[PDB]
Amino acid sequence: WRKWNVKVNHNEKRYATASAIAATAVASLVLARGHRVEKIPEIPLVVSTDL
Amino acid sequence: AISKNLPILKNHFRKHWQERVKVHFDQAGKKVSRRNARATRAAKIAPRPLDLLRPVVRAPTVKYNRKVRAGRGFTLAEVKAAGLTAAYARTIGIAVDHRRQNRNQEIFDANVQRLKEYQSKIIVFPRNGKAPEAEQVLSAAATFPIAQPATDVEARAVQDNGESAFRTLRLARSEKKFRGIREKRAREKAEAE
Amino acid sequence: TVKTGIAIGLNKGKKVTSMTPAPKISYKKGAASNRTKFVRSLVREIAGLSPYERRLIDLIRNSGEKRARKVAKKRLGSFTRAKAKVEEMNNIIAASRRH
Amino acid sequence: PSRFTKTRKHRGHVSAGKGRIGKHRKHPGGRGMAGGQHHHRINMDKYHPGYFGKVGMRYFHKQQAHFWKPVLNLDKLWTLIPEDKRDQYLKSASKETAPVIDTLAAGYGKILGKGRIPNVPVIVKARFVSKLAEEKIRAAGGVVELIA
Amino acid sequence: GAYKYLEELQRKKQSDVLRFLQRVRVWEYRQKNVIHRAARPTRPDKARRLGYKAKQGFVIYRVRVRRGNRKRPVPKGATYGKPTNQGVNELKYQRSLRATAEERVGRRAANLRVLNSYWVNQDSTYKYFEVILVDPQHKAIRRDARYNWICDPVHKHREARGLTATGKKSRGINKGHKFNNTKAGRRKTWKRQNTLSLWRYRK
RNA sequence: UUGACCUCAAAUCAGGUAGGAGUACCCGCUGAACUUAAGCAUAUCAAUAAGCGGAGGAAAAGAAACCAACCGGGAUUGCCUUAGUAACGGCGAGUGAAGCGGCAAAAGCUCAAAUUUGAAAUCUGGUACCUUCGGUGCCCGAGUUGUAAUUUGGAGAGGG
RNA sequence: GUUCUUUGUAAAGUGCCUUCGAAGAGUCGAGUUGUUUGGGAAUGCAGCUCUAAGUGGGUGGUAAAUUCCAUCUAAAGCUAA
RNA sequence: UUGACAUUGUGAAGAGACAUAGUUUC
Ligand SMILES: [Mg+2]
Ligand SMILES: [Mg+2]
Ligand SMILES: [Mg+2]
Ligand SMILES: [Mg+2]
Ligand SMILES: [Mg+2]
Ligand SMILES: [Mg+2]
Ligand SMILES: [Mg+2]
Ligand SMILES: [Mg+2]
Ligand SMILES: [Mg+2]
Ligand SMILES: [Mg+2]
Ligand SMILES: [Mg+2]
Ligand SMILES: [Mg+2]
Ligand SMILES: [Mg+2]
Ligand SMILES: [Mg+2]
Ligand SMILES: [Mg+2]
Ligand SMILES: [Mg+2]
Ligand SMILES: [Mg+2]
Ligand SMILES: [Mg+2]
Ligand SMILES: [Mg+2]
Ligand SMILES: [Mg+2]
Ligand SMILES: [Mg+2]
Ligand SMILES: [Mg+2]
Ligand SMILES: [Mg+2]
Ligand SMILES: [Mg+2]
Ligand SMILES: [Mg+2]
Ligand SMILES: [Mg+2]
Ligand SMILES: [Mg+2]
Ligand SMILES: [Mg+2]
Ligand SMILES: [Mg+2]
Ligand SMILES: [Mg+2]
Ligand SMILES: [Mg+2]
Ligand SMILES: [Mg+2]
Ligand SMILES: [Mg+2]
Ligand SMILES: [Mg+2]
Ligand SMILES: [Mg+2]
Ligand SMILES: [Mg+2]
Ligand SMILES: [Mg+2]
Ligand SMILES: [Mg+2]
Ligand SMILES: [Mg+2]
Ligand SMILES: [Mg+2]
Ligand SMILES: [Mg+2]
Ligand SMILES: [Mg+2]
Ligand SMILES: [Mg+2]
Ligand SMILES: [Mg+2]
Ligand SMILES: [Mg+2]
Ligand SMILES: [Mg+2]
Ligand SMILES: [Mg+2]
Ligand SMILES: [Mg+2]
Ligand SMILES: [Mg+2]
Repeated sequence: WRKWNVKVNHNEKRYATASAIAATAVASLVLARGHRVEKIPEIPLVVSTDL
Repeated sequence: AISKNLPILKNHFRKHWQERVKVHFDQAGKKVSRRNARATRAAKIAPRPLDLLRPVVRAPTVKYNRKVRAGRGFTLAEVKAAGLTAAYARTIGIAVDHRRQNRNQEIFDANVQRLKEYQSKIIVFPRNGKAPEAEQVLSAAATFPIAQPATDVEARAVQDNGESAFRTLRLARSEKKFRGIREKRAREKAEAE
Repeated sequence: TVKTGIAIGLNKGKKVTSMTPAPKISYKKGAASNRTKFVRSLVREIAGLSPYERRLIDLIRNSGEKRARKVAKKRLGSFTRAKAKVEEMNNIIAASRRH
Repeated sequence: PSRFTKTRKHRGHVSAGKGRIGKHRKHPGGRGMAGGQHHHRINMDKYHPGYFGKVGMRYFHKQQAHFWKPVLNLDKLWTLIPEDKRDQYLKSASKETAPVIDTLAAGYGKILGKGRIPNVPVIVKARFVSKLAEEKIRAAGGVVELIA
Repeated sequence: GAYKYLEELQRKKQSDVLRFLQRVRVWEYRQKNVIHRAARPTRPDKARRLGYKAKQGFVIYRVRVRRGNRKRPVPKGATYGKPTNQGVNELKYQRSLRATAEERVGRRAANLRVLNSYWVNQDSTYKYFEVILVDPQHKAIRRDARYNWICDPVHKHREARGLTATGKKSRGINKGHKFNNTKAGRRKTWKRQNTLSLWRYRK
């Protein structure tokens, strides 16, 4: 009966996921964070819907 | 073990509590099964819904009479009135209830009318075992959403005959309180030979 | 009823156009019948009065309904049945020995 | 958690910051609220005046819900009306058409009057009013409608 | 029907007739053994409303249980405990005589199932009962759609688990406020209101 | 003398059933003290442990001698709440539930008491035969001190 | 899905008039004693004494007498999730 | 140990009440 799971505020979860999303633009970060994007078209990467 | 300016807490862990401790580790593993076992019913129970038609019903006590909430079953009265014997209407996925009683017209009719809309928006199949497959709406009470009944307009003319409301509340208050004492002052009033 | 319409008063409550429903018989579980009237009155005459019942009727003759109530109020459950019980007697009295 | 915790810091410190002179034994006071009236009485009286004894009447089988009665002040009142529709009424308000508000249906039991509503007629249905409440309603040119 | 008359008559228990009976009957019951089977029931009307039937496989046993309180069976009175519990003599058994009646017979005829039981007579040493039992092996029953419920294994020794009328009484199961303590059936409901509901996302 | 009937016995009578085990969970009985109270007797630990009886895949509860006091609700179980609240207690230490509301799941019913009385309409068993979890013919038995049909309070019955 | 026997001079459903309408006792209840309960002039349980009624009966969380009102129908029974 | 009540029923003389007819009580 340890406290295993955590209650996170439903609204932060968003502000978090949102913030998380905004950075998957931001060249520098994606780069900084692993990810060989050293030379992809433009950030964000948008491929065809045919994918 | 009294110290500092804290509240006085009353935590009841003096029995052998470590023994009866229900962690719901299986919260997930119950949803799933519940889902899994609802689906099998829909599947089994043919093109029928999962629920029965429940009636409106106004809720008890001071607190909750404001609003009107789904019911138990429909009362031999409503049932009859929308033109079916219960015994049958129990096989048409309606909920009946010999215990509820009808003392409210507005609420009566609502039900009996709500009873109409059902017989309408359904279909029964023949006996014959000839299954003309139709496809199931899952939830009767999804299709027939019990709603709150509006009781006025948004705007109207102001009607001030002048009488405080307050004081007619204050007064009604009195009237009840001395209802008894007044009544003895007539009994006693009549006692005068 | 018809309610005042206000939330305290000598007939509190929201006003509604009323309905009054057909009645239950489970609301007559007490009520007599002519069967049970016969069977009960008849079994009486066979089996008769019991120990207290005897001394109850005599109490009523030689000591009014006041001592008879109070007496039987200790014999039986309590006061109200004691009351209805002495009743039964003035009748068994009036019945036979009287009119 | 365990690594921001102090008991990590006291490691190698003999007495765990519990003291050498008077240690950390089992239950010095007694347990819980023991000696309320005796060795721990300074801390009761002050910090907890009133703790011992008894006042009032008993109520057998009280059930709140009985005494239900949210209170709403004139203070708000206009909040009970949905926003857009609200300006509509503030400008252009008099008899003939003044807005109706079901304080019961909002879920309040009583209206108290906590000062200052605009000079606008409003028709107010509630189960209970303050004498002032209902006064400063009249002041606007609304009236109060009593219900259940 | 004769029954309704029997019904009525047995409510005049201190009636001259009935108490003649009651003394001649009670003395007979005493000269037999304590557990002993009866030919026909002695209250056909009562037996029958408790669910009796005159077809094969319906048994009636008659049994004897002493009155009194339960003497705490401690040696010399000796309690070795606190003194709220020094209780030896004014102590009285949660189950009823009738309950201890049903048990001692249902033990006696394991194979039958106890349906129900009714009071017949007491004296100063004894209350006497007739217990009615059903052979749930016996064919006439199994095919009788009305009783064959009894033939299920979940009614094995219903009289010891307190599932007869009397046990259900004793056990305190009725709806409503006078029975909050016992109704869902005491300990189950205790243990309920004595468990710690800890959820995943602690409320 | 022959024939029953009641009650009671006996068979290595014909066919069956109970026991012991297990016991996490369940229905009961019985029943502590360590402990807390800074001592201790009530209280507390606890309607716990030990001991005893009885079931199941769940058990139990269950279609109201209910909750209420409303504009009333409507079998039972469980969860979220109610609430560490109303109440209990050397009113001390400690205790401590219910009605409502949301949800999960939902499902309803059976007798006794009734004259079939122009027909005991009911049933175990034995047996023969067959389409064998059973069916029919037939005999013995059961049963009127009442086996079926009918009715179960929401009703419902009989005449029209 | 099919296929065969039609269970029937059977069985059930509803509308008006009429007469009725049976409903569980050493129980309910009462006193006492012990127990237990949050239940407080007493929550359930049990033992002994007392022991009903049929416009009755139980409940309505402060004892009683009186008058009402409200609500259900005990003392037998089955049942899935 | 002692009293009340329950098991506990049937006669007879004597006491006790409607207050010197016999249902009731020792
Ligand atoms: Mg706890
Ligand atoms: Mg559902
Ligand atoms: Mg078909
Ligand atoms: Mg950490
Ligand atoms: Mg921590
Ligand atoms: Mg560190
Ligand atoms: Mg440090
Ligand atoms: Mg260190
Ligand atoms: Mg060291
Ligand atoms: Mg420190
Ligand atoms: Mg040290
Ligand atoms: Mg020191
Ligand atoms: Mg206190
Ligand atoms: Mg305010
Ligand atoms: Mg036999
Ligand atoms: Mg001990
Ligand atoms: Mg004690
Ligand atoms: Mg004896
Ligand atoms: Mg409790
Ligand atoms: Mg937390
Ligand atoms: Mg043999
Ligand atoms: Mg065993
Ligand atoms: Mg104990
Ligand atoms: Mg402890
Ligand atoms: Mg310990
Ligand atoms: Mg101590
Ligand atoms: Mg100590
Ligand atoms: Mg000590
Ligand atoms: Mg205790
Ligand atoms: Mg144990
Ligand atoms: Mg098994
Ligand atoms: Mg299951
Ligand atoms: Mg079951
Ligand atoms: Mg019912
Ligand atoms: Mg309910
Ligand atoms: Mg405290
Ligand atoms: Mg406790
Ligand atoms: Mg609910
Ligand atoms: Mg069913
Ligand atoms: Mg009944
Ligand atoms: Mg007591
Ligand atoms: Mg005990
Ligand atoms: Mg008590
Ligand atoms: Mg009273
Ligand atoms: Mg009602
Ligand atoms: Mg049955
Ligand atoms: Mg059951
Ligand atoms: Mg099963
Ligand atoms: Mg003596």
